[PDB]
Amino acid sequence: GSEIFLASKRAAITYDTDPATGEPRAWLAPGGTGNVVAEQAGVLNISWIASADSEDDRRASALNPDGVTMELHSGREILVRLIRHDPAVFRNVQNFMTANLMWAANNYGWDRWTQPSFGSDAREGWADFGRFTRDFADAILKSSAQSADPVYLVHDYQLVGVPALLREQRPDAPILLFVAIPWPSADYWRILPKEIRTGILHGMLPATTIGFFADRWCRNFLESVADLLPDARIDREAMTVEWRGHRTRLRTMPLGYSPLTLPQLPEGIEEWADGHRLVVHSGRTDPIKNAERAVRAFVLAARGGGLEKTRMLVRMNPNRLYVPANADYVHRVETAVAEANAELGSDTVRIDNDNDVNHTIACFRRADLLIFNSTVDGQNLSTFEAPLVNERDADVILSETCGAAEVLGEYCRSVNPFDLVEQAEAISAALAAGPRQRAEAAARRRDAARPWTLEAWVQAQLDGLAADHAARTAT
Amino acid sequence: GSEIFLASKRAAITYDTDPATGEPRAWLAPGGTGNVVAEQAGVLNISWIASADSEDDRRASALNPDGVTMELHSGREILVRLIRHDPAVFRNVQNFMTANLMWAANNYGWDRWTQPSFGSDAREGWADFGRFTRDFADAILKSSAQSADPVYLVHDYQLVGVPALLREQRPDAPILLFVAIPWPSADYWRILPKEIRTGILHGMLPATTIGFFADRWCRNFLESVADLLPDARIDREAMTVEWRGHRTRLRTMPLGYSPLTLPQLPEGIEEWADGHRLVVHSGRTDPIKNAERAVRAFVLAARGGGLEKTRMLVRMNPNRLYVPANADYVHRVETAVAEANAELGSDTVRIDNDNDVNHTIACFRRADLLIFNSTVDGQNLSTFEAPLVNERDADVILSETCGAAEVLGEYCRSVNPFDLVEQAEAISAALAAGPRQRAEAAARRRDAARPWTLEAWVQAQLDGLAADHAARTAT
Ligand SMILES: Nc1nc2c(ncn2[C@@H]2O[C@H](COP(=O)(O)OP(=O)(O)O)[C@@H](O)[C@H]2O)c(=O)[nH]1
Ligand SMILES: Nc1nc2c(ncn2[C@@H]2O[C@H](COP(=O)(O)OP(=O)(O)O)[C@@H](O)[C@H]2O)c(=O)[nH]1
Repeated sequence: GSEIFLASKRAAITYDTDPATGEPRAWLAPGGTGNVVAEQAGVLNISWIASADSEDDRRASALNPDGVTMELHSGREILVRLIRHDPAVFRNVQNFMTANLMWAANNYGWDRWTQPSFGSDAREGWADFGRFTRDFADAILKSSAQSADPVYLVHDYQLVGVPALLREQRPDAPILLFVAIPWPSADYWRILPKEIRTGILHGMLPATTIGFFADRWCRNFLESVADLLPDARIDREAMTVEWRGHRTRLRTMPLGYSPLTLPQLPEGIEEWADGHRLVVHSGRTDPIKNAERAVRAFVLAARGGGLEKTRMLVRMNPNRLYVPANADYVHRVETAVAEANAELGSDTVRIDNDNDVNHTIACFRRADLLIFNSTVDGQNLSTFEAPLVNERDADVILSETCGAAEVLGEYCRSVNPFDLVEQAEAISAALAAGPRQRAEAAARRRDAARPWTLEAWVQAQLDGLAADHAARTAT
Repeated sequence: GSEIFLASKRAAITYDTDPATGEPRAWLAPGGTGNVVAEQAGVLNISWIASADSEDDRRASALNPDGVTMELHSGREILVRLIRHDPAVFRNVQNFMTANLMWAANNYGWDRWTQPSFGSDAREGWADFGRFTRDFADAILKSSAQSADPVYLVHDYQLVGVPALLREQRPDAPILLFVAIPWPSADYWRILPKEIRTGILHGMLPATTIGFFADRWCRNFLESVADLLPDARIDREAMTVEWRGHRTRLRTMPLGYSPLTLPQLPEGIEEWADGHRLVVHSGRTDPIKNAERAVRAFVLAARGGGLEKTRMLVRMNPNRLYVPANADYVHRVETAVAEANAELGSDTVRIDNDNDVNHTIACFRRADLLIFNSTVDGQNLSTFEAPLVNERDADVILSETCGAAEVLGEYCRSVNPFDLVEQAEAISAALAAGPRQRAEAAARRRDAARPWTLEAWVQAQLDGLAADHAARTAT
């Protein structure tokens, strides 16, 4: 049985008080990555190291600096250890990670002609990132200090610098890093200042395994390594890097949905949609989700005719609205919806901007057409969840630039997310399709989506790491 | 000797009247590509097919539809054939090629989050591009109808669709296409609508040889082909594409300068720069030339101390100001210059915006520091010309994304064009270096730049085409 040490930016703990006794309670949320790892075969025990990012987390960390054992179903347990970072460092690294810098870097947000223009802010951001990375590595190693053969799983882009620091003190350990966002083309990656574009690669390559959601991101990562590290040797076929002794395997490990996580509609929506076919676009208040272009394409489709009793819901989950790109995105979507309604008629298009998974799942079930047209997406789990819960045989329009398109693209209407005409034509054809044609397409779609579960993805990581560890050990 | 048929967007002709008789005169501008091709050893005759783009051109075409024999020095001649395109098609294709579309496609101008959004105008532009391409192909083929083994050289991005149409009529001919601008990463190239991103590749690949200025553009082109054409097989080491029976060789053929194009400064500039060191940035009114970031970087350097008797000239060559990206570039430069002067003192930074190549060479000669920091550049010939004429041992700051950096980057201060701190440090370092260090660096820089002449570049195309044609025929 393995001794697992999982590191991620957050370990979702629910903090409340008992309804009977009033005593404070802290319990791990179902479906955490730690919860799923804890259930696998060759796992003896598991520790989870994450950042404290609330007063509740901070009190929890201060009470048990070495971590608390928290219970799971089937009498299983997991040692959860929360790191209290320097608040100034932590806040800056959080700003470093948003579209103010690193989110634009990995998610294709810069035009190059006018943005970005790196100043001293980027240099201080990168220094704070180094301090933050050292926080995690020290706490991870301290938590694993007594384990003979610890297995390290590192998750979330915030932790890409961690594998190098673990490797420095644990030369022989299995280390998996999983990157859940895209990796950009080499030319775009090197937009970043020299110390960042190389320093991030120096931090990741000491992992035994680097996983992405999609082949394209593995390829882009390899091309970035070849472009920027003259000392590295990549093998595009074998998906390997050899660099300064480090032998690294890149793997594609798709994730679709969690069965557990995946009710009522939001207030006003059921009656607003009644008697209408309902186009649903859903995603975070993030520029990549592309709802502005979806609304413009819908308007272009409505001009073609055949959409007289069709409405469109833009369902948004508010997130990092303090970032100017996220707020600008919302403003741009609002402007397009306003122009859509002025041209096609009042209440043709509605934005529903609120945080509630249940409401969104209900929007998935109700949808007569689902639009997941991201400009880019590491994977996009909604495009798996939505067909699985939809019972209206809704077609799915899926951007070719989502990682999910590598798994689902043949079973959806695949589109260039920048081409309004193509997207308008896909909306029209999707809504003109007949009942039995959509039934059969949706049947094959759900069959293509169903196998890609959270537990399969965890199993893929462990199996892939064990094989890569064996390879690294013999070589 | 080969029978050459050169196709390009323009055959530069001077229309005037003889100063003694007053008779009308038309004569080829020296240094044109045709002029150079016509002097090579193995060239029996050359015809130059290009577009009519002025009323003088149009009358010239209507009076000699099958071309004018135009005399060169040493009693050589070139048959110049000008195409009268439909005025509407031509004007739209001219616009198709500006930053309104294809210039941003190949020169990295889109942020993806907010631009581009292709509408019907893109579809109409692509149709008009097809009409224009057919115009050229018919004129080229009609001009070579009596040729038993015509050799086709196709230049300028406007003509990228011409190779397929020549190959359709002339299956065994040597065809070279030379692309003088960057080729973008696969992910970026596929921003374009499906019919454009594949159709341009379909039109290019039947060439015997495709030349770019830099290895990076060849690599990106290959990755684009592999991404979009499933029946294509690329070879990154051999620089080849095999597709539908076509074997295409990709070559890097750098160009540096014409020795012929190597006076007084613009009015007021000599006095204004007297008693100061002079930083010079020079380039077209095109966003890729990056003069805004150069000015901001100069201000950062100035804040670091040491630039008290240093001034900055932003020399601009007005071009395509009717395109909103070019006008906005000028607006942003002007804004940066105004803010630089407001902070550092009146008349520290000046823009001189006019069309006068001799004034620009004069600025190159006066410069104490040269900045060619493009966001991207197919090559950039200014960065060869300027050190070759500069006699002040000026350092050169060269963006790592200019194709020229593959030849000269080791001999310049190579910088990330998006990093103001790095560029300001390079400005500071360049202006602090002593005269002996700068003098030896300039001599090595001149030596590296000197071999890359226009004539060497034409010879490289002829030599490369011949080798690739012999290889394609034997196979
Ligand atoms: N917290 C929250 N989650 C939501 C909401 N609506 C949908 N979701 C879920 O958020 C996840 C979105 O994942 P994905 O599509 O990969 O987009 P990401 O936000 O870029 O990671 C899916 O699991 C959705 O079911 C909401 O209103 N609030
Ligand atoms: N017509 C004209 N040419 C100029 C002027 N200033 C510089 N040039 C020349 O224009 C060319 C610029 O080419 P390059 O640096 O490769 O950039 P490009 O403009 O993007 O092709 C060089 O040969 C310059 O010497 C000017 O004021 N007018």
